[PDB]
Amino acid sequence: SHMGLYELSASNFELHVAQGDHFIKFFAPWCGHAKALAPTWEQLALGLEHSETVKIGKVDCTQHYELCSGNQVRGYPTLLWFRDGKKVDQYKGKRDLESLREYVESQLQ
Amino acid sequence: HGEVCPA
Repeated sequence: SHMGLYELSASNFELHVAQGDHFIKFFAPWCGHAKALAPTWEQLALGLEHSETVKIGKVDCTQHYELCSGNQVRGYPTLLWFRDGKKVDQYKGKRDLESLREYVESQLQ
Repeated sequence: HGEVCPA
């Protein structure tokens, strides 16, 4: 990771998400909604950078579009929870740091 | 909330 934020690719995604809990931002750099989230997502990863039980990731859908499409990502940013290899949630709520952190807490219980 | 750019 880079200060807690894992860059995921078609080459490493399956290995990465196979065990544990994961919160992953599927994004495109050209999309304003996605770009606006980037600093907050970095803060989220930073606060969790030493944790094993949750890992914060991102997938650039301009580089790995088939991985995005294969996970039914239809627009950016799409924020997905994976647990032990399986997509288990999509987070559609407010994208401030506190809301994201409280969601993470909810999902790790 | 939930706003996105379409793929």
